[PDB]
Amino acid sequence: ATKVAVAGASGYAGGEILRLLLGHPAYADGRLRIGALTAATSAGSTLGEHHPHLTPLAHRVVEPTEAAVLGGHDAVFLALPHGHSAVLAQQLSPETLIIDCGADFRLTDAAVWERFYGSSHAGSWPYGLPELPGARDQLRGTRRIAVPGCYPTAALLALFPALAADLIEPAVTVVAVSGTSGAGRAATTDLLGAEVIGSARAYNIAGVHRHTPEIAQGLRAVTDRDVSVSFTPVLIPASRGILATCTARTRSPLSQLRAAYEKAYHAEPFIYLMPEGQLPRTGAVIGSNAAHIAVAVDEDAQTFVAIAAIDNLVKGTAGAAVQSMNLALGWPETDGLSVVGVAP
Amino acid sequence: ATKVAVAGASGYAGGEILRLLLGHPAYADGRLRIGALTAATSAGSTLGEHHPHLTPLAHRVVEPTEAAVLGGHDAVFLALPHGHSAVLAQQLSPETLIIDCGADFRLTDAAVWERFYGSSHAGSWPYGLPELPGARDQLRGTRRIAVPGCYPTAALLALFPALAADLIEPAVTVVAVSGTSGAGRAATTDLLGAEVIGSARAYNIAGVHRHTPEIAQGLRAVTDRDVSVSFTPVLIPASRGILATCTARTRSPLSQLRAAYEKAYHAEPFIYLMPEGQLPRTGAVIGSNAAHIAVAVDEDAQTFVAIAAIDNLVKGTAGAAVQSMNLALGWPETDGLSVVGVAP
Amino acid sequence: ATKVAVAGASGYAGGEILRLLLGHPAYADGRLRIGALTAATSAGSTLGEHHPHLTPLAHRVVEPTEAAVLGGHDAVFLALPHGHSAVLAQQLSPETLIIDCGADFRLTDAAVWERFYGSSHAGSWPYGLPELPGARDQLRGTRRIAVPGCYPTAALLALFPALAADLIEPAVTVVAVSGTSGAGRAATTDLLGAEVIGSARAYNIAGVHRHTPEIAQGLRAVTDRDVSVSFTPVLIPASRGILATCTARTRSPLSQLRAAYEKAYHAEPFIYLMPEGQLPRTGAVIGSNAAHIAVAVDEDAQTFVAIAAIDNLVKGTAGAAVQSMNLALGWPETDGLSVVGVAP
Amino acid sequence: ATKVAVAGASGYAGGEILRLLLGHPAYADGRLRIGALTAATSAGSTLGEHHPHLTPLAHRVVEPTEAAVLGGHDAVFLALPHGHSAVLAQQLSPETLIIDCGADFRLTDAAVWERFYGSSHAGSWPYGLPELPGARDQLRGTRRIAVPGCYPTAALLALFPALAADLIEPAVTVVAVSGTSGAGRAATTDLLGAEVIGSARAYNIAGVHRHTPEIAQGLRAVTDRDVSVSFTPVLIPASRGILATCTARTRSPLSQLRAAYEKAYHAEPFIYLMPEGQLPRTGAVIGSNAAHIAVAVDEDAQTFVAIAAIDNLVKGTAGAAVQSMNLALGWPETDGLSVVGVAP
Repeated sequence: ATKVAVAGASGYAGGEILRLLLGHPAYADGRLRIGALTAATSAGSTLGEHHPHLTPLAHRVVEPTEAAVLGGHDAVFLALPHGHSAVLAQQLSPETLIIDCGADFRLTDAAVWERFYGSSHAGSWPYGLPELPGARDQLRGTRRIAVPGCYPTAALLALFPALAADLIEPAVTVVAVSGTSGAGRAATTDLLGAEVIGSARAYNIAGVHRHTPEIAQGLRAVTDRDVSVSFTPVLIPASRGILATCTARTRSPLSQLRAAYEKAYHAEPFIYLMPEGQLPRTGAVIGSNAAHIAVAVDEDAQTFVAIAAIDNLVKGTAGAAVQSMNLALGWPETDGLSVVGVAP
Repeated sequence: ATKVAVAGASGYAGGEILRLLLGHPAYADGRLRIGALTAATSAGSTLGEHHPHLTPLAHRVVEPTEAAVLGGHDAVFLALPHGHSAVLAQQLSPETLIIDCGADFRLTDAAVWERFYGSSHAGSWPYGLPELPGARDQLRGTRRIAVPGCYPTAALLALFPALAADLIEPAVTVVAVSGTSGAGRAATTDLLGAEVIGSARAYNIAGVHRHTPEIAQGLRAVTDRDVSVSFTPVLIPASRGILATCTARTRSPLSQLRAAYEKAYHAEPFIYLMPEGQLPRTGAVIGSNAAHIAVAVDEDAQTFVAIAAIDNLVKGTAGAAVQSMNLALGWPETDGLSVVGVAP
Repeated sequence: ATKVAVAGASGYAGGEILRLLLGHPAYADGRLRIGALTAATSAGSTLGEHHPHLTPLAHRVVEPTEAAVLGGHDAVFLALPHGHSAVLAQQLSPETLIIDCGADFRLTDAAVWERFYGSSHAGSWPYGLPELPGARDQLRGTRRIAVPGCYPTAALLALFPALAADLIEPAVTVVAVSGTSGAGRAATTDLLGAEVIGSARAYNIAGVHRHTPEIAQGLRAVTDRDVSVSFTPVLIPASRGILATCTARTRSPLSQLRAAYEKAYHAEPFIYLMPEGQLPRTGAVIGSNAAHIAVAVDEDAQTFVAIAAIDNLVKGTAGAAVQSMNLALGWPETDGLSVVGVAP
Repeated sequence: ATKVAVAGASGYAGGEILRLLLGHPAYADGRLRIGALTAATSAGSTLGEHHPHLTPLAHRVVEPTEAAVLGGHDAVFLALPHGHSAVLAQQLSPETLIIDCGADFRLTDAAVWERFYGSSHAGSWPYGLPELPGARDQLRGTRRIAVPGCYPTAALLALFPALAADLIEPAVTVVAVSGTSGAGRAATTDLLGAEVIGSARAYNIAGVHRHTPEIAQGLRAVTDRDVSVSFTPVLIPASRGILATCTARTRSPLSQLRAAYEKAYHAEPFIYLMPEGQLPRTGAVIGSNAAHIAVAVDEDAQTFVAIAAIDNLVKGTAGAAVQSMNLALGWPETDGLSVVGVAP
């Protein structure tokens, strides 16, 4: 069987990975085993003190996050979306399947990495967004997966079919609202319930957010032109969900743009192109690995508009990780991953 | 094979029954098939216009709620929690498994029914709360199920073990907070988002809420003493969840009360007795069919305190319906029903 | 002395006008008196049944919305943001100060009106956004006020200074999140608490939202260039608030753009330019008549970014109405209107 | 003029005190001056970095919380609801007006204090709940005010008129829901937005919550009998508000109970007894100093039911502090304190 460890098990991404593994058919039939669950602090505590929703695992004792603890597993999830896991990954075998939820292996330009993260570039691993052109090929049987950021997932699914078909200009604007679990479980005044409830705020604006070059990198991969990205994230009083509104100038008719999205996504199990007249809502995808997408043309403004809704913790993080895990191990890509949201 | 219809498919309960059926192992292996989906209005619309989270069924055309449309189905969910379905159930073929989410077949006292509902009592069907003493045996192979109300589910699970052991006085007090989906999908000013967000309110207080006699009935089934129930429901700004705080005067040691909960729930997969020092939270059970329960004694006030958390749409409605359906059809009781919540 | 009537008193805008009037210094000293409160339904009910927060007026009996009831008032608020009040305004005595919260008198182009609203253009009244160039002078002593829409208020405050200085291109993009009270108090499934809580959705996208031409009109007033507007509104799980993210292509230094904002807003008491390194939040302006604004430049994307936060019911509706009323009556513009939000 | 200092200015209670002082008529006419604003950490920061809603004070520099800094003021608010301010208060003159939002001077029984707080009893000051029998007398011209806890305020306003008239039994049950600002601004995993949003949980149950003896003390003051209190607090996804549901057995008719509440509250400016048929909602009192109260009798359960809604930060904390300040200084009790909530 495949023995899986989860480093960063007490955080939100780690808890969501474990929820999905508990429901995975390979866990049910014994082909997947949940092994070491580790954290940087609170080793010796039980998982129930961190994730009371995961009652089948409530008695598991959290262990320290160390290469020795993570060795001896066939697959290791590094469930630190805001952490830097290059040092730990360098201690693990190339034949161990490593799935990093953090950013350390996402970027392919060392100069861009140094500017936005202020450290030496660790390299790049196959990007865990199987729906991007060419990405599924790179993931099949890989032993290394860099899971995408949550905002780039929504923006790239909204924009890449139009840009790959050369139907929009390569200067794009993205304004995305997100629930607060995407900021992680570290306690901060600005993430307190009293602060977030009843309020919305943009943050890290005008190109300083580290997901900006990640969006640019994904879009540059489908075009020959210089790509520019205006990316604004907005925190809203929800625990989960990302609704990305993405725009770009266009000279193309809506019929041609719609056909490009139908062609890109008609056989993609997790991407749902809304019927004409319907628009995405994050409530409809919560708990699911689905992305709901709609496209339109603002004739007066000569502007293409694409809306994408995902669950930031599933298709934006842990669901992408499990989906890519399935591809890496040769299991059905959809195993353990529902398209049905938990609404209302 | 069992072909299932859902009447009132466009409401919250009907949408949640459909979510559970889509994830049910008998659906995946072909033994359970989803047939007619009906509503009293909007016949001719598609299901995706009502329940965008249910994308596998998005193209289904909603049909009128009529006996003729519901014929040819082995099981019919009357997913009208606030409706009166005695007239429609009388029109179906009597061999159908009829599962009523509403109240018409819950109560066993005709004078109590007439006082609270203003009509002639129709009778009673096996009560779909399998964990109550004697209930599971009435559900095995039944062709009739009366799904419990959502508040009585939480209150009865919280209180019945202590009362059955005669360890608390039979005058109980229940104050239960509920998310707003329990009030149904009918549009009213008082249920609008702007009104509910940022606000809490008790309603139908001092014994006028129709779940008061339902709680009393379930408790009277476990004791010979005269039972009284003070029940206050409180709407809070959440979409789902019920947290019931239940009290009664006691002079019994806490250890004896805990022993009663252990005897009732040690072999019940959907009831989780919290570890010492932990308390339930509705966010830990959302999406699951579980009830998380904790008990304590206030020695200064000589008061027993029981806290129960459920998802009002799962263990309080649709999950109870599906759990009881499994018993009716001879399928594993837990099929299609998870104990793991979708948190945060 | 000014006796004021409020037509549509039972809606959200009417309730907020009444809250501001009750706190207005002219109400406390006797110069402003609150007269008839009317609605199209529920005549004969009391105001407390509709607006329990307005306890000083709880005993007032709601009257029918009819010209005869509205006679004898020096000022009449037509507090119907989603209504068409041209017919009723024609029935009032022409010397009345008429303050329309709806759209009928906002637009200045008859062909644009007919395209977006499907009817004959009625004309235009002085636009109740005193901070726009030229607007305050049209409001002094007016007997007619067209209150701006809530989204245009935020977008115009965010963008007009940069465009007036010719420092950004005239093709602007606006993505604005809004709490649900902006959609009005009419009960619809899509506005129910269970639906809105935990969810975000864009709506009326790609130029079909009727505030698109209103934003374009306000911007065309400050430039000779051809203006285009891509406007996307997004409903989020809050009762109040609008956060507008506004963008346009620029090659101008940030210091010059900041100078334009300083020139426009240095003497405007309701406009707060954030200190360097701070960004607006809708929770900081709730209950106040203030707009908090920040600007920045994304040099990599050659994009200007302006963020504006307002309370949609105060500076976006009722506070704009009262601010303009003060100008109409010759009272201090700030009377009754606070710059301090109710946070958290 | 009266020079006022606020110790704990960067917390929620301190910010709310300052919001009320900014709107106080004595601040407008110069009779009240806002002096030193202090905090235990972050001295040297500006108030705008902690309370962006308080823009008139945004440039004030936070000073260290020291007796020397607080000396030289005529009145000092100790805005530490969860802190222990006896050591600081002992350094200030008996003629300085000290208003303590914390608990150190609330209790009149040293043995009860030691059991619940684990420290030596500091003494007792006049209790800042002017509506309690005899309390207004004690506050007039005092130089010392112990502001009540937020939950006791709601419970005592709900229960004292019935108990003082000997119309209910002295064993009471209180289940109160509260928004998260009552837990204070200290960053904690369990107070994170992602945790609190979409969830409810009881905490500190079965008599361990320190407000239990505070409720008992207030009730014992109006009766000759042994009082017992079962108090359960429940955290809900709101930033503000307390809805207390309070029950007790009774032999009295509703007409007699209603008359007792009409007599107690008919001349109380901040206490609104709901008209028959209406029930309190916390949304209707947010931002106001009002309490909305309803009473009823559950005939079948022989139980009196009282519901009270307050804003936990205003009538539950800072509004009580300002109301008591007015009484201490001989100013109109209602100065600076609205009864009109900010709804929706």
